[PDB]
Formats: sequence, structure tokens, C-alpha cells
Amino acid sequence: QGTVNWSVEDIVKGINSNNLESQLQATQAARKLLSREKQPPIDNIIRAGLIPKFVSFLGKTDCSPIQFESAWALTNIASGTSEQTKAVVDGGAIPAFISLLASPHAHISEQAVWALGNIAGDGSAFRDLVIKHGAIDPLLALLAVPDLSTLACGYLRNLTWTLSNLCRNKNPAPPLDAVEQILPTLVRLLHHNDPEVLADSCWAISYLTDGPNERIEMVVKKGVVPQLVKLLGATELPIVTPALRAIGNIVTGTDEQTQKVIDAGALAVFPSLLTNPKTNIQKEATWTMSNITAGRQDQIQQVVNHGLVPFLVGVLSKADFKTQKEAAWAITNYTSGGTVEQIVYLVHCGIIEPLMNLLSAKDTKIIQVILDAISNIFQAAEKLGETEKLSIMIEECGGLDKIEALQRHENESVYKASLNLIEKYFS
Amino acid sequence: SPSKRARP
Amino acid sequence: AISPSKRARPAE
Repeated sequence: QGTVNWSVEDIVKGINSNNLESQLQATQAARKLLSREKQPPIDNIIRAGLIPKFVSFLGKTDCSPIQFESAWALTNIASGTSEQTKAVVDGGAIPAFISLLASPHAHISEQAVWALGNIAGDGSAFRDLVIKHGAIDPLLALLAVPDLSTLACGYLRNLTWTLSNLCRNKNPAPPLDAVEQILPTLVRLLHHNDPEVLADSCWAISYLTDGPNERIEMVVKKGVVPQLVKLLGATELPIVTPALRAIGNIVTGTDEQTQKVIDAGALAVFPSLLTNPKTNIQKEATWTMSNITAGRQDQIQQVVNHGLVPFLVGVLSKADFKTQKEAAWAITNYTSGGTVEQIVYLVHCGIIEPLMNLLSAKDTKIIQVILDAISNIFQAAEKLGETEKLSIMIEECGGLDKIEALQRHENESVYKASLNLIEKYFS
Repeated sequence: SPSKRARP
Repeated sequence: AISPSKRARPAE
């Protein structure tokens, strides 16, 4: 392996030699430089004008090793910045890599899959350009087998990852017919036993559901919700994360779409999610809760039935502030859409004190959200003649002192809502 | 529906 | 936490 630690100059020398073997070893030397951890000299390789050469090498059917070496080299260049990815595309790599997907050498088709994943991963324009060149059909053909388990683990992982990049990004979202075409294969990958394939399949589904309800509907109608819910309960954090994101995405949609998440048993996992030691899981889970409490009354009722109100009190009592912010949103939504009975239950679970404590916060929006919530709870207290008991409760936990101080707040939505609450209930 | 929020 | 959009193939 005397292709170790070459200069760029020597690589250029060998590549310009018109000796295919000399080209092969110089290309391998480039692969090695480009596959090093510390500052691989991507720009120096680009400046030397090597990309068109590498691309031409992809087409050398008669010399498989150089196809492999250049595929690897181009992969690592395309993994760089957008400008570096663009240089690979500008050299015509896209159709060349797509032709390689049909190679008889698995390590070469795999390397093409990888490279296309890096190009598509750059953003929506390159994603859509890879689609226009017709990548999807030969990619899906690689997975047209009776049992995915007969495929090499690394190979299957690379294919899944690349497919997820075709599902990825917005402005614009991927073409509808593309998504339609990829979906049945994704649904199948979502049922595979490998933790990495599972994660990346979940990421893919998370991307597709990040948008307008019509995108969400395409996914929901495939029947993947129960499987997403199952994956929500996995032990592996890299599976739970994209599974939770996808579920969160779906409940931003219609009441009907939100009902399928509930019907699939999602709420039963929330006691763990809302107490998860990973901050981002707890925050995402609480956000999802807030969008569920923005649903119908019967859906608020299922939140109650699953014992999730005390978990919301817990999150409101102690959590990362951004999670507490989502919890406040969850409560205001609850108190806006809930019945009198459901609102009363909330107080009985102890919502008032941690609510009042967050009034000291240095964020204007959560103050607004909270003041709205207590306003809604008073409006429920009226229909019971028990507004007096609530005033005292709020006075006792030091809440009234907090609301008085808000009458002289910078913001105006704030100082009004405060004084408003004061003159109606505390006078 | 109108009270659904996007991820911030 | 996040799936990377691009991935280099490292040396063995």
C-alpha cells in the first residue's frame, strides 16, 4: 500500500499519466488523503482539477478498482461544504453515480448510494436534481428482495440513510410523486430489526410529516402510526428521538390525525417521555402534549384518563425552562378547550402554585400564556360560584403579589391582563 | 385546530 | 439526536 501520504502534486502526476494502473494507484492515494480524520485536503484536491478525472473514472466498467477508489474519493469531497458538494455535482457526478447503482460489485453500488446520499443531503435543490436524474428507481430496486435480512447490514444502512435524505428538507418539500414512490419501501424498512435502519427510517418519516396536513395524511394513510408508537417505546435514544418527532409532527395536523396517534396508544408512553432524563426528549414530548391539549374535549379527556395531568404539573414545577414554557402552553390550551369539569380537575392536581411561580420569569410570552390560562380558569370558576376560593388559593401561594407587580410591566398585553384579573377577581 | 402550534 | 445530512467514509 505505497499509496500512503502522497502529495497532491504526485497524485496529479499519476492521474495525468494515461497509464490506467498509474491512475488507479494515484486515485487510491487520493482516497486515502481524503479519508483522513484531520483536515482532509478537499479544497487542494478540488483546485488541482481532479474532480472531472474522478468522474470519468466512475465509467471505467473494465477497471472496477478505480471505479471504487474514485467513488470513495468523490464521496468524501461531496460530504464537505455546499461549495465542495457543488464541485462534485458540477463535474457531472450525478448521472455517473446513478449508472453505478446497477454495478455487479456490491461495494461499488454501495459507494454510489453513499455519494448520492451526500449530494441529496446538501439541500432541496440537489435533492430534487438527484431525483430528476432518476435515482429513485435504481435505489428502490436494490431493496426489491423478499427479506431485507439477506442484505449486508452496512449496505442496508447506507441505502436507508440515503433514502431519508431524499425525504429531507423543505422550501420546497420533496415532490409528491417521489414521496409516493419511496413510501412503501420506507414502511418496510420501519419494520426491520436493525437499530440504525430503524432510526433512519424514523428520521425519514419525521421529515415527510414536517409540513402541511396533506403530507402528514400520505404518511398516516400508510398505517405507520402504530409502528411509530411502538418505536416510541424503544430503549435506544437514537430511535426514540426521531419517532417522537414524527409523532409530534402528526399531532400538529387535524383532530382526526391526532386521534390516530391516541388510538395507537401513544399517551401511555408519555409518563416516561415527560420524565425523560434527556432534555430534548422532555421538551419535544411536552410540546406534543400542548398540541394534544389543543384538540377536542374527548382528546383532553384521554390526556386526563392516562394520568398525564400530574405529569404536566411535574414538568411545570421543575424542568428546563423551555420545557416549562411548552407546559404552560399545554395548560393554556387545556384551559381554552376544556370543559368546566376538566378545568377544575386541573386545579385539584395542583396546577396553580407552579403556574404562579413561573410569573417571576424573564420571558414575556410565557407571562402572556400563563395570564391567559388563569383567566380561563377563573372563567370556569364563575360557572360554579367558586371564584372566591380561587382568589384565596392564588393569594396564598404568593400569586397575587406576582400579579400586582405585573400591572407595572413593560409590555402592554401584560399590564392590562393583570389589572383586568385584579379588578374582576381580587377587588 | 387554530391553537395547534409549530415546533419553535 | 440528529441524523447527519452528509457523511464522510473514514479510513479503516
